[PDB]
Order: sequence, then C-alpha cells, then structure tokens
Amino acid sequence: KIEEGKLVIWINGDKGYNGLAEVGKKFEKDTGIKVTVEHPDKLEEKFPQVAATGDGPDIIFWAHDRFGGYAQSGLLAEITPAAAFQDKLYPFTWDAVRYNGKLIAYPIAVEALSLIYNKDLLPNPPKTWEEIPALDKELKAKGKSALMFNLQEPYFTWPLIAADGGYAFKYAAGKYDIKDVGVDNAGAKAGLTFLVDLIKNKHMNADTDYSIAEAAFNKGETAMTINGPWAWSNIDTSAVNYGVTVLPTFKGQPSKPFVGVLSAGINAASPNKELAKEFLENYLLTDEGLEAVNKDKPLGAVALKSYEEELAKDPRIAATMENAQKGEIMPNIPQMSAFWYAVRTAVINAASGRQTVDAALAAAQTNAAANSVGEACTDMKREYDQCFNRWFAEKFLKGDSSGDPCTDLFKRYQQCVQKAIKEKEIPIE
Amino acid sequence: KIEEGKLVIWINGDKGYNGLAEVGKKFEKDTGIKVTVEHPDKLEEKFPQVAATGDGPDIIFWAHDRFGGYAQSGLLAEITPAAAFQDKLYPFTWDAVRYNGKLIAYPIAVEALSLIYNKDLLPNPPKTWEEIPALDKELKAKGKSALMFNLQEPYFTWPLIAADGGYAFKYAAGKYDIKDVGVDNAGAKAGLTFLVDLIKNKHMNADTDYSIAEAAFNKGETAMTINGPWAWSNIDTSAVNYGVTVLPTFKGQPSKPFVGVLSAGINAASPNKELAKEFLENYLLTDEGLEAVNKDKPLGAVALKSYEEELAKDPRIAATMENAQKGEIMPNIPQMSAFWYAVRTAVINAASGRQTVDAALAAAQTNAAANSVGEACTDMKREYDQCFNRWFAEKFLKGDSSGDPCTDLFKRYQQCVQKAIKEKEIPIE
Amino acid sequence: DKMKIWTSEHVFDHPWETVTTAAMQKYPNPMNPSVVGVDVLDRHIDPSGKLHSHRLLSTEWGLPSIVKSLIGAARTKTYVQEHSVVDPVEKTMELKSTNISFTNMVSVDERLIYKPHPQDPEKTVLTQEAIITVKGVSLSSYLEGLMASTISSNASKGREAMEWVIHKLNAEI
Amino acid sequence: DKMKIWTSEHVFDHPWETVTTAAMQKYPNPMNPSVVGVDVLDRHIDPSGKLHSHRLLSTEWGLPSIVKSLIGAARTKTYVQEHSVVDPVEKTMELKSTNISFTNMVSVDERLIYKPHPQDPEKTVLTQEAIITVKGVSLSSYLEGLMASTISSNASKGREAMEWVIHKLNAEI
Ligand SMILES: OC[C@H]1O[C@H](O[C@H]2[C@H](O)[C@@H](O)[C@@H](O)O[C@@H]2CO)[C@H](O)[C@@H](O)[C@@H]1O
Ligand SMILES: OC[C@H]1O[C@H](O[C@H]2[C@H](O)[C@@H](O)[C@@H](O)O[C@@H]2CO)[C@H](O)[C@@H](O)[C@@H]1O
Ligand code: NA
Ligand code: NA
Repeated sequence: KIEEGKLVIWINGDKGYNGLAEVGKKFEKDTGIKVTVEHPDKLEEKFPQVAATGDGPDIIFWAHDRFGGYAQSGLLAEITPAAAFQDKLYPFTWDAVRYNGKLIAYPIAVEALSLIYNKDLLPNPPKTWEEIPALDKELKAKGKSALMFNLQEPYFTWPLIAADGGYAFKYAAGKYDIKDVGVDNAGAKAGLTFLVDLIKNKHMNADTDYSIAEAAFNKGETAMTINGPWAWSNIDTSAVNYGVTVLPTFKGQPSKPFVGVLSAGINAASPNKELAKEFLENYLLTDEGLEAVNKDKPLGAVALKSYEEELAKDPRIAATMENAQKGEIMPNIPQMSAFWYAVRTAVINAASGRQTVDAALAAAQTNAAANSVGEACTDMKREYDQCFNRWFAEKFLKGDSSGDPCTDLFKRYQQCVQKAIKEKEIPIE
Repeated sequence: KIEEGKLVIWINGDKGYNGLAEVGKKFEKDTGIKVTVEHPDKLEEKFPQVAATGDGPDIIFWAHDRFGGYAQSGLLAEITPAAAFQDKLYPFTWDAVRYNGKLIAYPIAVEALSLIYNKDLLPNPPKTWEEIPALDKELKAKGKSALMFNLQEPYFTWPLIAADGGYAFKYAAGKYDIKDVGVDNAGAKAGLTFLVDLIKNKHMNADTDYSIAEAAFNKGETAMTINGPWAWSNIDTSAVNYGVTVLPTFKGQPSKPFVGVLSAGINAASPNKELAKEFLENYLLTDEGLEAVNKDKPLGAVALKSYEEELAKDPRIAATMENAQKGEIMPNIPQMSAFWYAVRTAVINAASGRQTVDAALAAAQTNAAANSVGEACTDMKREYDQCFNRWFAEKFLKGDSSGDPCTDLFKRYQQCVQKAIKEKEIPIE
Repeated sequence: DKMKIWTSEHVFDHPWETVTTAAMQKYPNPMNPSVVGVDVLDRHIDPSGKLHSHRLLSTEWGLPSIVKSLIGAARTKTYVQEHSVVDPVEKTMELKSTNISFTNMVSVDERLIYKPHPQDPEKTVLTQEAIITVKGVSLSSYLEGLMASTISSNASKGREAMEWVIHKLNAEI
Repeated sequence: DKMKIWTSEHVFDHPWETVTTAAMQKYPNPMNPSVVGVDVLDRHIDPSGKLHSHRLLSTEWGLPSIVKSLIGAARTKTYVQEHSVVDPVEKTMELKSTNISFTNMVSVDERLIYKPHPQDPEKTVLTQEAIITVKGVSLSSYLEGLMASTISSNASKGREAMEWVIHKLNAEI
C-alpha cells in the first residue's frame, strides 16, 4: 500500500535526516516528484512490520547487517546499478550489501565507533581499558565521571567483548557457520565481566542510555564516551573541544567493534522503483548530496570514492578507519537479528546485576538461534511468542481464555512469515 | 626350487644370448659365482609355468609389457637400486618397468620395429603401405617378392592395425581402461583388411613365420621385411647391404608399432637376490657389458645414458627411435597377456581366410578379457580350459570319463593362481 | 496399510501443565542445535475449546566441511510441518508432525501424546509412534522390492549372456 | 531363518547338454563386461560321478570417472566364489555362488539349477533363487532395526531437550 509518484524515505533519527531532506528538495525542484524523509522510533523493528503488509517507505536506510534478513524475507528489490556506477564506489562496500551474489542495497558510508574524549579534562586519553577505574577515582575527586556510554544497545559494549575473544558467527571458508557462536567463549566472558565490575565499582551505571551519555559528555560532566561519526555534530556546537581516537585495549589486544556500512534499500512493495534508483544514484550518491547529509551529521567514511578523497583529510574519519580496521565488518546473514537480541538482553542483565555474566551469556548463546524462518520477522516472532507463553500459562490453561491469543502481534507476524515463505519458496498444506 | 650360489638367466633366443654369456664369464672370473644363460623355446609362456612352482631362472628377460602380469602374480621381486644408479638410466625407461609405484625390473634397451629393405633391389623404399602391391607385380616380374615378414606373431602386424585407428586399451587420465578395447574399431578393421587383401592378391602368404622371412630376405629373394634391432646381425653377415627406415604409412598416417623396453626381472623364488642385483647393476648395465650383448645382437637404444650416447650415432638406432616415437609405448598392465592371444588368434584367421576380418576381430574384442585372476597364469588358464571344454563335451557328458580331466595342465595352473591369490591377498574357503 | 517402524512410552517427572508449557517453547535449545528456525503459522481455539497450533520447523543438517560450497549450489535446510492440539480440561497434548522437504520421495510421520500419569498427576506420560512411508509402501516392502527389480534384471542379463555364448558355441561346429 | 528376496524359473530353447557346456565357458562375454577374470580353483569328479567345479570370479565395477585415482587408493575389483555340480546321468547342473568381497558386512547368495524340460528334452529349465543376508538378519529386519536405533535415539535427545527447557522454565519463577 505505497503511493505512486512520491518518494518516502526512512532513516534512523541519529542519522542526518534534515540533510537528506535537503537532497530531496533539490530532487523535487528538478523532477517535481515530492520526497518525504521520516525518522520513526525503533525503525529496525518498524520497517519489517510495515514492509510485511506491503506498506512502508520506498527507501529504507540502515546498517547493512540487517539487510540480508530484509531481503530474504521478500522485502527488498534487487538493485541494478550500471557497471559504470559501481566503479564510482568502493567494491569493499558493494560486498557488505551483496547476498547470494545479488546486490540488495546501495552502500552509503562506512561507520565504526571511536573513543571521544574531552581534551580539557583528559590531556592524553587512556590507551588501556584497565586504566579507567583508576582514572575515575581521580576524576570523581575533581567532580566528574571518567566515561559514560550507551549501555543499552549491545553495539557499544560489543567492542569490549570481542576484544579478548568473542564473535557472532565463526567465519569458515567464505561462509559463516550459524552453528558456531562466540558469545559464550572465554574472553567474551572476561570482556563482559570487566564491564559489570565497572558498574559495581560505581564507575559506570547500568541505566545510562544514548541520550543520558550524550548529554553528560556534551555538558562536560564526563571525560570520555564511545560513539560514531554521527554524534560529532552535537559535540561541535557544545563548547567542548574533543578528540576521536582508538578504543582502549583489553588484555593488550585491540577493542574490536563491528563495522556497518549504512546502506539504502528499495522496498519490494514499491511502484516507484525507478524514481528511487535515480534519486539514490543521481542525487544522493554524489559529492553534492553526500555533503548535504554529512554537513547535518557526519557519515563516517563515504563509499563514494570521489567524496571519500575530499573527506579523509578529516583526522576523525582517519580514527574511524583505524578502529574500523581494528575490528570486523558486520555479517549481513539473516541470523543477525537473532544474534542482536541474544546479546542485547545478555548485557543489561549482567549490568543490572540480576543475572551474572556466565548465566546471561550462556543464555545468549542459545537465544541467538531464536530465528524465524523469515528472519526479517525474528523480532515480531519474539514479541508474539513472549505474549503467548505469558497467556497460555496465565490465562488458557487456567481456563480463562476469552478467545484466540495475542491476535495483533500475531496478525503482522503471520504476514511477514507468509511473505518470507514465498520468497524462500517452501511448500505447505 | 632354485639353487643358491649360481645364477641362471633366461632371455629369448632372438636376443643376443652368447653376448650376455660372455658378460657372465667376466662375472665368474671376478666373483667365482657361475652364471648360466639359457634361451628356452616359448619363454614368455615357459617362465610363468616354472615360476609358479618356485622353480625357474634367477633372472628373467622379456619385453616390459608382460612384467606387470608377472609381478602381480607374485613371481618378481621388487628391485631396489640406489638413487645414483637410477640417474645412470633414462627415467622414461624406469617408467615402463614401474607398476603401482614399485620398480619390478631393470630396463635394458628400447626396441621398436622398422622397415628393413634391400638397397640393391629397392633404390628408394616405398613410403606408402598402399604402393606395395604395385611394387610386388614389378618385383615378381624380375623373379622376387616385395615384402615378407612374420605373420604369426601379432607384434609384426600390429603397426599396420593401430595405423588408421586401433588400440589395446584406451589411456584415460593416467590409467588404462581395461573395459575399452580398440581391437574392434573402424580403422583397426581397415588395417587388418589391407593385410589379408595382400595375401589374397598373392602378394604375401599367411604361412610365413619369422625364420621363413628372415631366410628369404637375407637370401636376397625379397626386397623388404619388418623386424627389430636384433635381426640386423644376421643381415650383416649375409651379402645384402640394407637400410632401416620408417614404416610405410596407411591412409597417410604413420604406422604405429608398440614399443617395448627389454627389461630384466629377479625371480621371487630366488636365494641369490643380491648376486642378481650386482650382476645386473655392476656388470650388465655398463658400457662394457651392454656392448658385449649389442655386439652379438643389437639391443636397439640402450637405457644406459652413458652407452646410448656412444651408440645413437648409429643411423639405425636413429630409425628405430623415429619409429618408436611414431607409435605408443607398450602397457605393462596385467591384462596384456590376454590382449596378445586375442589379437594373435584374430590375425591368422583373417590371414588363412578361415574367419573374415569382422568376425575374427569382433572375437578378439571379447577374448581380450579372458584374463585369469593371476594374469601371469592367463596363458596356462587358456590351455587348461581349452582342454576341459574338449573333454567335458567329448568324454564326460557322453559318460566316458576315466578320472579327473586335463590333470597336468591343471596342476601348474592351480599353483600360479594360488600364488597369485596370496599376492593379491584374496580370502577363500 | 499400517507399519509403525517404532513406538515408545516414557515418563517425565513433571506435571503436565509444565511439560506442555515447556513443549510450546521447546526451541531453540542446546540439545537440538540443528533446529534453527521455528514459526507458528496459525493458531486457533476451536468450538470445543481445543488450542490448535500449526508450526513450521527449519532444520540445518550438520555437515560442516563443504557447507559453504554446498549451500551456494542448494539450500542446506530441511523443513518439517507440525500440528499440535491442547485440551485444557482433559489435559492432553497431541502432536502430529511430517517432514515437508522430501515428502514426494519419502515421508516420516511422528505422533506424540502427553497426558498426566494415571497413578500420579505430578508425573507426565509421553507415548510416541513413528511411521516411515518410503513410497506409501513400507520401508521394508520398498527395499525388498528393489532387490526384485535389480536381482531379476541382472538375472535377465545372464540369460542373454548364455544365449550369446551358446550362439557362438553352436556356431563352432 | 529363511527369506528368499527373489526366485525365478525360466526356459532356454536349447538342450541341457549344450546349455551346460555353454555355462562352463560363460565368461568372458559381451553381456557381462564387468567380469574380467574367471579361474577354476579346483575340480573333482566325486565317488558318485558328479563333476564338482569351484570357480572364482573377479568383477570390476563400472565407475569410470575417478577410477585412475580410486584404484591407487584401493582395488576396484569385487570377488565372488562359486560352486557347481554336474550329474551327467540325471542331467542336473547346480550352482551356488556367494560374493567373498564384503561378506563380513553382507552376503548375497544365488542358487541355480539346470535340468531338461519335463515336456521337451530339447528345452532346458532354469530355476533360480537369491538370498540377501545383511547381517545374517534379513535385509528387511536389519533396515527396520536401524530405524528403531536412530528413531529412538533422536527421541531420546528430544527428551533431554525437554528437561533442559523445563529446567530453564522452572528456574524462571
Ligand atoms: O544502536 C545505535 C547504532 O547501532 C546500530 O548497530 C546495530 C545493528 O546494526 C542492529 O542490527 C542492532 O540490532 O544492533 C546494533 C545495535 O545494538 C547501527 O549500525 C548504527 O547506525 C546505530 O547508530
Ligand atoms: O615375437 C617377437 C618379438 O615380439 C615381442 O613382443 C611381444 C610382446 O612383448 C609379448 O607380450 C607377446 O605376446 O606379444 C608380442 C608378440 O606378438 C617382444 O617384445 C620382442 O622382443 C620379440 O622379439
Ligand atoms: Na504425510
Ligand atoms: Na555365505
């Protein structure tokens, strides 16, 4: 149910949506075809829900890791750029957005996390994960917190886990073994242990989210934080002169952060598939359009060769690429959505001290296999199941059902899976 | 049942056995260990018969093609020359005598057939198979025969068969397919047809054997013949000046003659296995010893590098190598003994006009599979079976048996197979 | 038309309420790491009050040597369809499951029932069947039938051999 | 202990004398090109006048793609042992043959008898049996028995799964 002759474009609210909006304006002024840019809360989940019905945006922007899921659950169109266009962008980035040797989205920019510090409070930033507690004591003494970062998304904590050892899926002979999950390995445990210790030792706090930490650091109440190219713009306008540098080392091994290429896919249920291609190739992926976005919020290291050159004189892209090289690129396998919740729930538990590391992490190991068949639906599947197991036990078995259970969570979930089955071509009764 | 402290050595009677005898004399004069050289009739068959019992010579000389049979039927010892010794001989010849990556005999010399002609009668020899009949008419007119050669052994006729097409076993990917036999193919038929035509057109005669043809040509009654390096010595002492040249071409394609390396194996039932190695390496395979043999009868192209050099100035070895290159090397597969009878019987039939080419040759195709399990015994197997099928029908079924059949052909045959089974390691009741 | 290649009865030391609850959320678990995706296709409470669940299971066979090469060529996942019925008054949970992946060729079918233990409501009883149907013909019949097929077939070659040999033999004299 | 996976009767339009003669010299022939070596190990006329033949057959299976590579690794030839008895008065030719190559694992056994045709001495009758013994247990029993083995085995994993899930489930609250 997508209207023809407009374009609607979703991109996360931490990205530079106004910049992107401006690029649409140029597009409208030239073609007369209106462009609408939205930033819906929890978009990683919201797209799938709406995409399954046949609704949603024409263009969807997210880290490439979830695009394999999206594509194989019949939600994305195969992109068909010319050979000349592909030469324009780095082939490394084309690969992040390639599944079963089909291109499923346009790569936009390469993103990875760095250490952002306060140059007025930390003259020289710690090179060492383990030096932080000691520093916090000194800093607390002067009335400040050493480090604060988003402890709610597992992205931000992942670097510290995959440091001493720890992985999503072992990569063997050009394929990922989905049966091999390094969430429960020895160093993954030590990494996560370190984190929790820090909260127990009063140094961090489990509650801290993105905004809490953005606020504090940009207020100058904290010395360091961990964030991406996008966050720089809010630091800039604040009166804190900042550096971006390598992440501290754990056990004298680099902090490894998963790398994502912000890619841009075209909805399978979209009449405007050739407007979407022109907008993406001939307006966004140009020095002009990419600058517009980057001006509003930085994109990290753009996949457009011709603008990455004009940009990598930036000493912050430099530090992003350093850290990017120090970690792994993210898999675009369908099992990724599964993996992410598994660890997401693992981390908070440890952090709020409710489950201990070994328990929460062992849990994750297996929860990582909680995929749906249409892996774009894995998140919807969780919510429907979590609803049914509460009902079945509390209501139905006790003989208090009044009708079919969790009918609204079920409604959409059913559609995703149904669409996914067709795409996967399974035959049922 | 082989005596210790002597050596006994078999080599075919067309080879240079006296020369070889002289080499033994030097050996006896130096060691005091007596050497006895024999040339038993039908040795290709006689060795196996005696070898099976545990009797026979210490050293056996034959074309390499039958050595795979001999070895795998447990009759030959694995030879163990030093790495330095192997460098002394061409590695091409070591291969002819190598089965399952084990060396089974010492190669001595490379042999192939050429066209020997009378330079006084044929000023220029025919380059063309098809020109012969025309020539015979002219030659008959002057009171002579154009060509005469051994029509009894299939070796001599084989070149003319494998000319337009025709093979023993197809060679596929470094192995021979024993199920693929080119005896019954299109050109193999045309080749053999040509031969028989020639007898029908009075040009040749089916009866002609080795001696008949040797005699006539060396008497000067015929212009050409087909024979090997060995035959040259009897031509020399006769008052005919002769040339050796390429075989006539059939259908303008080379005549292909199978090539054999005269090799020398050590009997598995021999106490004298280390005398036999010293005699072979340190007396025979030397410039001295090889000359002795070659003087008596020429060896073709010796496998000893250091004497092949001193020799290939011979314009006849030259012509042997030419023809050798124009055809294939012989397989040392066990199925070879089978192959040889199949064609041997095929050829005479065509020649005596009793069976026609298509019949006799079709027959061969299948008779080529008439192997024993111990393929060294394939010849004994034939004779025992040919005896039993005559008996069973004529005597036993008619109720005139007086006891167990063909008991003496059976006696030895049983032993070969029994020895072969052990070597092949089959388990029976 | 019946041949239950197997059949089994076992007991859990847990009350049916909890065995059934746990059976609903069975996957994914460590003891069955080959079950990688489970989805509820439809669920209805029927006029009699019986909860019906239809579930689809995706299984990836554990052959991790050439898997990267293999999956490019073809999918490595097998699918089984499942139908369960829960009666909350009489306390029974049935479960009929077939493989969908190679059912044209073969069809394994498993039936399971969980009721409380007649002697002790705290324990739960699980009875279990399984039918292999190779071609709708029992495994045994089919497998023997093949032997007919080729045995007689090879037998029929031997009789040609005989005729040919005899023809050559008759031709000799 | 009996299960003749097959059995057959056929007729040749040839007199037993010639069928039998031809059977003695059966190999090698075009219809059986996989039989590459046949050898008579022993032959005796017994006190009653019956000719006994024990023969060994070597067969090379027709898999000519990787044969060169394969035979280096291992032999490509299968062996069957054979026992025949000829009674020249009563005109019968029995023939009992087993494979020797994989008899520890399996054992096909074929029995054949050639007598003249009751109605016409010129024709010859061939009756034929065959027993497959997978483990001395019929093919059918063995093949079903495997299903027991793994079916129940997988069943036993599912029950661990349940316990583990339940343990986690019981642990929640
Ligand atoms: O959460 C903010 C930050 O993280 C994202 O990384 C995601 C990953 O891409 C998702 O699939 C998710 O489940 O896991 C990570 C968060 O835990 C984005 O790559 C990045 O752009 C976004 O700003
Ligand atoms: O026959 C004389 C001549 O031929 C030989 O070639 C043999 C082959 O080696 C044997 O295995 C035999 O059955 O077939 C050919 C004869 O038909 C020898 O190679 C050669 O030395 C010998 O003088
Ligand atoms: Na079914
Ligand atoms: Na047996």
